[PDB]
Amino acid sequence: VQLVQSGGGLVKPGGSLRLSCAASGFTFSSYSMNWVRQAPGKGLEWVSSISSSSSYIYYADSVKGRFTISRDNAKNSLYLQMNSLRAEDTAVYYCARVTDAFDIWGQGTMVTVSSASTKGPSVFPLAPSGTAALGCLVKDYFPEPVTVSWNSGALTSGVHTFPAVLQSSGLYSLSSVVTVPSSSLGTQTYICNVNHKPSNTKVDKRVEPKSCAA
Amino acid sequence: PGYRIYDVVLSPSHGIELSVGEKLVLNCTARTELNVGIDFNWEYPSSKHQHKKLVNRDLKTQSGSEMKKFLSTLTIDGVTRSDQGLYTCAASSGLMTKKNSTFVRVHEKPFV
Amino acid sequence: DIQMTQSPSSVSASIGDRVTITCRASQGIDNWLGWYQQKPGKAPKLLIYDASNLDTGVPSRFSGSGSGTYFTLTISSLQAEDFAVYFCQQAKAFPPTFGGGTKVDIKRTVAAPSVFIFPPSDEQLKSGTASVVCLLNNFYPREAKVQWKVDNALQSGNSQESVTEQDSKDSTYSLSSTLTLSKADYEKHKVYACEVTHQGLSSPVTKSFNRGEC
Repeated sequence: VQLVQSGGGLVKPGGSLRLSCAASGFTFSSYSMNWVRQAPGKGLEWVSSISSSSSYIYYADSVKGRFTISRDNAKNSLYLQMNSLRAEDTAVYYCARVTDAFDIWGQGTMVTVSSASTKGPSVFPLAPSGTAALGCLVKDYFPEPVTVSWNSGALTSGVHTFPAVLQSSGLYSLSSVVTVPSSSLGTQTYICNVNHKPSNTKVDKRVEPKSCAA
Repeated sequence: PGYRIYDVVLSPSHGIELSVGEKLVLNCTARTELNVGIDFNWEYPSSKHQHKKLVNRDLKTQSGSEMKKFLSTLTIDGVTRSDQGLYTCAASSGLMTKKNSTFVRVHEKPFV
Repeated sequence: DIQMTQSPSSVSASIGDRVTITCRASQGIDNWLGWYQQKPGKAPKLLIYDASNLDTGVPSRFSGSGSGTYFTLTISSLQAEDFAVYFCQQAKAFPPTFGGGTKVDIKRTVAAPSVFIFPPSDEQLKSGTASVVCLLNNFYPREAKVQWKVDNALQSGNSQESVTEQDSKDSTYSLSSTLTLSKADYEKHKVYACEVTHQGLSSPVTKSFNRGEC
């Protein structure tokens, strides 16, 4: 009993992607196979269904007249040709066998839909005014992911790198902060090292203590 | 509302004992709700025959109250010792799948 | 169609407690319900179907009950593996709907958040946009409310929250609210406040600043 997915990834609006889900360990040509998706921080959304010999199909209203579910029982695989894509289709997609419920699931392939091109972040400082908090705002990059380390690994305790947030502009943005003893602010320097490998962008931003601006 | 399946029953349910060379007849009966379609699938030990030669093609359907019936029948006219094994019927309707099984015996001896 | 909503939003429990979760439907589905477990970075696994029928492999400590529109799931004793999100499911009429999800997490004493505010940097303001960040550091439970106030004017739609996973050391969360205004918009207003409500505070706390002051 096993389902193994493939495909997915990046795609611009209106483009096309095909997800393949290869079944293994049971009689594939007997059970009703399905598709279910899940967006970032969202509930599970059922997308499509299909019978054993492909004679019956159902789609979720949202994806009607867009995605095409089909199967090849000779190859023991389930497919989902996704066309006419949207940014709202950006989600993690799971194939799944259905007996009395969704008993088997594929590992899941993330499909991200956005018209943005490759861009590096703009690193802005989050200056501090018992302990004191400071950080960096890694803003406006694409695609995922970025990496943020403080003093090139010299500082780790109290560090909080947040998850990236997809902005209305289409680009991502994340903050990375760290709470420290406020007595050290005068002597100890703090440099957040940011690296975005897709754009080949390495940045070393020093955050300085500032009473002003507030 | 219904796309749910009640059950999948086989007939003869038990004691399927055949002598080498005898008409095998199984009746897979799928009970579903009104707004439901069904798609059958038969697994069996032999590899001599085809699916379209043994399992029925025709549409056996019935409706009543808030339920329905779908019937499919695998029929091996004159069997061999290789045809002995576990036969499984699997009903499929997209949102739900239910199956059922029964063992068919083949004794090496003639038929009356 | 049908709407499935779970209760509560999230449940706190330590190792040994008897956890209970509820799922309610907009209309009747007799007893054709599902229950799924999902952990951070994995596909959901089926725990229970048909109200109270456990799937082959599921521990006996899990147990479901209820019928009609009302349903319930229960864990007799909790273990390190059980810390995860739990969804309900409906299979009566198409489309099959899912529940919002209830994240069972590690319980601890009510710790207050260290609130910090960060004005938009002078480096950022030179490029026609401003991002005011508000850090909520190390609290429990995760139920936290954030209210922005520019010149005592409540902001909504222009802000975006982001929260990290629970930290293994102290079992506490961090959160970052990011208000976004244009340079023009930001430059007009004087006062910027970040009001935060939480269980570990006798009353709402506000960390505010005035544009430019030292």
